[PDB]
Amino acid sequence: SHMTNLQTFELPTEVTGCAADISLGRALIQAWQKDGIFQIKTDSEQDRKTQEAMAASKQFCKEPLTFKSSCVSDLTYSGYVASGEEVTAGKPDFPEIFTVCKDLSVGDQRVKAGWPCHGPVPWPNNTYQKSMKTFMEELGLAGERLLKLTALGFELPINTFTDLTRDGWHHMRVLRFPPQTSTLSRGIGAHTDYGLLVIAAQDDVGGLYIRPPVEGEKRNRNWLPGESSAGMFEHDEPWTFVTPTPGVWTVFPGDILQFMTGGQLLSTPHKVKLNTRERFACAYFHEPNFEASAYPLFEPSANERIHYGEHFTNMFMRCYPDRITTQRINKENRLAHLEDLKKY
Repeated sequence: SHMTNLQTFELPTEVTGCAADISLGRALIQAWQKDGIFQIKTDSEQDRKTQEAMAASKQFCKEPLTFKSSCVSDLTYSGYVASGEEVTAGKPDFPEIFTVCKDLSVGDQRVKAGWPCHGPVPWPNNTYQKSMKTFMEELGLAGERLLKLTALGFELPINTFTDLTRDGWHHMRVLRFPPQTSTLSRGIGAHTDYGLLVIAAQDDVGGLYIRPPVEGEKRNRNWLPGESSAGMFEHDEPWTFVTPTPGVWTVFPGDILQFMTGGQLLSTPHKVKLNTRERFACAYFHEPNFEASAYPLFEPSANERIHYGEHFTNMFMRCYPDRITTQRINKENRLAHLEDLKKY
């Protein structure tokens, strides 16, 4: 690996569909179809909000584990996930995570109704809250830009994707990857992201590798059971090292984008190698509304849908089967609410 020098793009503040916007949309699709990644050159305001988000993450992770473990909720999947790095000998590597989902109080009608995954973020403090929320506001504006450009690049109506993302279930993994335990550390294995669009930032430590599309290489459809992408191609070339570069957000298509484009776009496989020092990163998911359904754009004859809320809920239930959030959902039969949603 460590060969390629990826391009960075500036996005316009607004995307209207002029010729330059269409061209940019073409460049975005081509970057994904060739490199699996699209780097956007952020401005000083975008980059100040990234840095303060990282600073809040660093200060929080220095808190004692007892406090950090208290930042959990039984209504939402937002909050702390321990890495287990202190006792990880002979076991896989995991990052230390704080998840930020839509921050909804117990006064919100969806929470009162008992909808799965709806609840308030257990913020460790309000400075952390403000940093993450204003970070994610800027990330969401870029997500909207990118979704309009994507439609333009496929010659679709400019609002094809953004029609699904009003009050979208946007969420973010605030990540700290521990230092390697030895030169033989495996790191976090190959995987694809389950969502629509991923915008990621990282510090200067480095460790993310991604797999570009490979001609003649069949990709699993990770949103289906029996076709998991976990670990696939991890030991096969090529993997592109996502070199840390100041003032850059990296953008990848997720499983949902692969589904909606029928494989014209592929969910970019990721793997993370642990470095000699801790590595801080943020992975922002720009998602459809919890009540929105993805659908195949180019198969007008296949009446197949992926209800996003059910997709998210089933995803986090299976990744955290023992978390209090998952327990409460089963205890109070909160999935019954999803069946009502799906029968619109």
